[PDB]
Amino acid sequence: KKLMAQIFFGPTYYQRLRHMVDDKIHARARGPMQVLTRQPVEGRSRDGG
Amino acid sequence: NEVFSRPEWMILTCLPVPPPPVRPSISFQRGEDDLTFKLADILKANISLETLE
RNA sequence: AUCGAGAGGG
DNA sequence: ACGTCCCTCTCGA
Repeated sequence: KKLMAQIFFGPTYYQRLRHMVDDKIHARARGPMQVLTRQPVEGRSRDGG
Repeated sequence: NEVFSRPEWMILTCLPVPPPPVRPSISFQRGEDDLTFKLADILKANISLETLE
């Protein structure tokens, strides 16, 4: 079917940015443990809370 | 207070030595903790004065 | 690993 | 006198 609304359409220049979800995701349930505070540890890097 | 906070004890005669968990060491062969080094400096600053007097 | 400084992300 | 919450990187004793 057609669309009762027409659509504005052209080639706008876009750009990839440096944020990938797979680079951002992270999970943790028990895991690495700091030594003076005995709590979890900081960041996706060191895989923590 | 008659037991929990005498005033006479805002003067430190004996000193509490906190244990390793307060001031651990980490393998960097090791390497003690800011509060460890400081207390040797106190036990070096004390001794010298122990004998002077 | 620890502290110190630095750029970005909503 | 303390001076918004969290998060991802990168680098010098």
